[PDB]
Amino acid sequence: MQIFVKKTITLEVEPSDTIENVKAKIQDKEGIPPDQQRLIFKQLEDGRTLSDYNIQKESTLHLVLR
Amino acid sequence: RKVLRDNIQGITKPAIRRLARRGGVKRISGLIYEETRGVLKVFLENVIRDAVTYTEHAKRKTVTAMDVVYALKRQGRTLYGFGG
Amino acid sequence: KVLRDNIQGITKPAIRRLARRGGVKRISGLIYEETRGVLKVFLENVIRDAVTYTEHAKRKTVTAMDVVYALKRQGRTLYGFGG
Amino acid sequence: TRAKAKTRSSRAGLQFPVGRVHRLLRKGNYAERVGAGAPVYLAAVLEYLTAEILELAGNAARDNKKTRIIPRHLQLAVRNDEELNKLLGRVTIAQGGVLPNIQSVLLPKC
Amino acid sequence: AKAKTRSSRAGLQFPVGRVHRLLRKGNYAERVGAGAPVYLAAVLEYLTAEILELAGNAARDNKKTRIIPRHLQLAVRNDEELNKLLGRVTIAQGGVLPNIQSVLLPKC
Amino acid sequence: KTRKESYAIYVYKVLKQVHPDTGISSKAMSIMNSFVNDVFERIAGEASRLAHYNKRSTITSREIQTAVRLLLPGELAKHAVSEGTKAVTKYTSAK
Amino acid sequence: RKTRKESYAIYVYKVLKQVHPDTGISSKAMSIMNSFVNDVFERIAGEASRLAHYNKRSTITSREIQTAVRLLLPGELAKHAVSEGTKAVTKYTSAK
Amino acid sequence: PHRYRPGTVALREIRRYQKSTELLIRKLPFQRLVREIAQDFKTDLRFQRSAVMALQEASEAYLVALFEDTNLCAIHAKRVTIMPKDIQLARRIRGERA
Amino acid sequence: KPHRYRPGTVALREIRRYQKSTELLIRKLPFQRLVREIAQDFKTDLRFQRSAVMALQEASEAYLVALFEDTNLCAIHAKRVTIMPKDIQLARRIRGERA
Amino acid sequence: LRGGLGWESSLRQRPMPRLTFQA
Amino acid sequence: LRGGLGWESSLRQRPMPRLTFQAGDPYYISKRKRDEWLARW
DNA sequence: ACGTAAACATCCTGGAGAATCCCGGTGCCGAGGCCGCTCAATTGGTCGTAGACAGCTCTAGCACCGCTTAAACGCACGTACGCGCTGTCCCCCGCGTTTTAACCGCCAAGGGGATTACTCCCTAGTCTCCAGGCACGTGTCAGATATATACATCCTG
DNA sequence: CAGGATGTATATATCTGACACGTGCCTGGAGACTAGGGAGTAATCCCCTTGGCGGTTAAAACGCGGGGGACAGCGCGTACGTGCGTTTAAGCGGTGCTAGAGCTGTCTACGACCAATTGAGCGGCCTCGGCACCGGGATTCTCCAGGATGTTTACGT
Repeated sequence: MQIFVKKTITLEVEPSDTIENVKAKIQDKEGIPPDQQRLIFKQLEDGRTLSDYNIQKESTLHLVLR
Repeated sequence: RKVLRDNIQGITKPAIRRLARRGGVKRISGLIYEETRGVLKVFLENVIRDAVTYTEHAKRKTVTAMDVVYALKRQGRTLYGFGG
Repeated sequence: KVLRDNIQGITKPAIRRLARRGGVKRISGLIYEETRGVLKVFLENVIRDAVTYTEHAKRKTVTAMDVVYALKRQGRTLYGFGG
Repeated sequence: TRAKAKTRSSRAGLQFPVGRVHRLLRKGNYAERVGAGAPVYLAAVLEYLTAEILELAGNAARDNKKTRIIPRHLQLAVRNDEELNKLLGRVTIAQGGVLPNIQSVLLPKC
Repeated sequence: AKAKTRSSRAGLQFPVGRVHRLLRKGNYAERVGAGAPVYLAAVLEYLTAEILELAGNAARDNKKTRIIPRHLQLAVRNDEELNKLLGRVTIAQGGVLPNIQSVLLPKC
Repeated sequence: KTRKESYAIYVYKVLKQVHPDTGISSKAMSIMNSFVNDVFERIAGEASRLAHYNKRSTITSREIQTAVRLLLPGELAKHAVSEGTKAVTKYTSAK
Repeated sequence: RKTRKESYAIYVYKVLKQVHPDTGISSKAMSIMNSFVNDVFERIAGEASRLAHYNKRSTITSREIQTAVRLLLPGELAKHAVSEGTKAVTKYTSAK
Repeated sequence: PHRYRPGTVALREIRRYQKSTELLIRKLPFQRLVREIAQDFKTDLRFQRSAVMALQEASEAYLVALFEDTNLCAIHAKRVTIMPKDIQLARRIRGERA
Repeated sequence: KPHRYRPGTVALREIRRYQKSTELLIRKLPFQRLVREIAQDFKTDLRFQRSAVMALQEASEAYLVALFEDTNLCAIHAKRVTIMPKDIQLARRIRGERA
Repeated sequence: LRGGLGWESSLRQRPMPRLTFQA
Repeated sequence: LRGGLGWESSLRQRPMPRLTFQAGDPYYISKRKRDEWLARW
């Protein structure tokens, strides 16, 4: 399973993973702290999981710097 | 006869500015105050033709709100508030 | 038999030909996916109404009349199919 | 019995079926009752519209030196007329193609 | 015998009887069904309840106890489905949804 | 059996009256029939709405002419209604 | 003193008090809601009439209304609507 | 003396006019224009008081929605000033011009 | 030494050729298979007439071509020749499809 | 002009052509 | 979540908000400027 | 190689309007009770639409196999894109100052609409006849393919 | 800045034949000829709503002026989209072949039309209070320019 986060970021995830866990993936790859990231798919909160947002493989995620 | 300025100058520069600001545009060029007047005249001719046609068919000599709202609905722009 | 990855059927040269009949000269590479998504959305919108008409008619096949009348529903009425 | 029957279309000087238009108005339950002159008016308007469209289509076909009217000529005749294009603004014609035209800027200069 | 209104027996507040009369006198078909007015009245009631609930929430947000057409416009245009349903409708005295393009706003 | 009503013969008749030396394809004939049916439905629906305007239960030539005026844009309308008037002013002339 | 007019004002107010017990509605908003009810009713009824002319039928039964409402309202709205409508019809079956 | 930076009062006006819901066109000039334009179609026409209000309010909504679309065109061309070509192209795409 | 055409001028010949003709441009089998695949979710085990699929072909092609006419207008507006996906999105927004 | 055989007069002489606005 | 006192349950829960599509402001810049953001981040 | 100073470069901040909170007086208009009336619910009949059911057949889906054809891939290459720099210039934001929109009141009356009597046009219904749909049968005169040439573009001194 | 060559088009003449065009048959739909009765047509009147009048007067329009931010043009670097040659995955077509399911004729019966009764749900008519407007103060909130602390050259050695 794969998704795309817009710069364009490629992250491997799982259906039950939460946004904050996915938010940490950007930190490891791009070095951007999660607290300075606002994710768009509507804003996705850290606690809610990917499946709660109906996010599937190759989903369209957007990253805007704070 | 009211064919002196065609009364279209009534819709003036600050009025167009207010309408555009309500639209949500930061800056307005000076060549738009005539394009918007032309667009307004075209739209009002289009609507008033149908409204007056509805009035003429009903054998009455006044333009009621019903004719205007139903002409607008026919043109594809429904308008709530004045009946319907 | 289910089908998958069927939106790739609309191939790149077909999209280029459609654009050419549209009246363009140069096509950005990212067009060949946004326009596929647009076609998929339009087909969803038309097919949903066609299927609704077919279901109401208590029949199991989607006739051409249902398709053209669904098209007319969306303000895109089509001539040439016995409307 | 009665005299020799003759169609209302002959009375109206049309070859469009005013009787069939009257029957369609009655069976289409648009109104509780329909007047005698309403089908005549509808048939006349339909006749005029189809006559104009067919004449333009035939003119385009003879321009394309093709004496048989095909669906391609119909768009060439309809969209080339501004009033008819406005009438059929939200109408798509099967196998109609598009109007040959390219934007001025896209064309190369001298 | 004692007569109870059709809306009460259908569990509705919208007038099923008036809707049936409008369907009959509206010249939509030669005959109309018994359950058609019930279905149509229920649908109208549901739609009205939805838009009214959204408008009342907007009014509660705007510190007001009665609904102004501005509240109706704010409610209808803030819901994707409702706005799509009312995409070709101009509500009286409704104004517009307050939004700005991101380019116009200062960067920081 | 199972006859199908259509405007094919009338459309061909007006075609031959306006162009006595040309033909028409089957698909073109179907398109013309669909166009005639669609315009008929549009005008009749507008006439029905205009009848429902003034609490009138009948459809006359007056409101169908008004509907034609509303629908057809510009000069076309000014032609069509005139044509329609002719078709009436002679229809009552000879019975 | 005569020529009484018919409006959905009483019904709209009743459902409003069913949703928000402590919220009123102005006359302009009441007219907005009445016009909206009229417009949606006309849309659904006209589509049902055309959709009954569709299959050479003469009766606008509940099925025609359900199909029109499933084919006019967008998204889950339509879905929700039909459910509500079905419930109402079911009550008609239960109470006779 | 104090002077705002050219371009910030515009956002103030935008917010003020979007939050509010009054009528931005003077009622008397618009009514006079309506009477003048309807005079050509049929002379000696009387207008209901609520007929002109519906005419003006509906007309205002069309202009406002048009300016929203023409604002989108201006930004799309990498600008902030709306221009007559922006209105013309927005109308052409909307299907009104052609 | 081999003959080479300057870029941008073959596209004019292609534009004239596909604007003068009137036949279908998308291949029939992939479009029919796509239509079945997208309609199978609404109602399982569906059936389509030959004219039903062809009618969807004409509707899709007319819509796609008309959209590309408006897309070119947006791209020309931005003082450029190529067309970007944002041109398509803005053309859809102005028409009111994605508003 | 226009007309033609049994359609003498009537029709629409000099019809308005399409504009096709260019940007 | 929705509720509504008299209208217990039913209705619609979690309506989809309006998209309000924005023009060309995606915060997209050059990779060199983007690379400098990573160092700051 | 290598010192310090220098214009930019931007967090920090004082102070001048702008938008809020709150408090209070006040109307004007929702919410509600009241009388009535016209219209919806009851009950009964009748009757014809639409469920079902059974049969016939249309064609939709499925397959197989050649062929030939657009698609996919790669690969030079140029040219349109996008950023940057610069130079006008023309909307901006205020500051006076002119104009007239809006208000309030008064008046005259045009006609929108409701009432009442009339009449005649549309409908229902019978009966009869014929125009249009269907199935035959075309003879074709409209659609390809085999060639003969002009020529717009990309080379050339 | 004018000549040459090319793969693009123009035309001509053949087949070649699916196919619009006559042509019968006949049948269901249209026309002719009666009564019957409401829907529309006239005439009257009654509010009454619409138009037009004349003073404030203050809000909004209008004009002017400095200037700064945006528009527009030109230039440079590149990557990416196009034109072209070579497979190749698959479209297209041609022909059996089956059975699901679309049409269509019949019976029936059940749901809808409609008519006369009866009552109550809802429409209009006052009516009172309270929610929203508005006035203004004090209060924070935004936004501006300005002195102030880092920074990497750009000069030097």
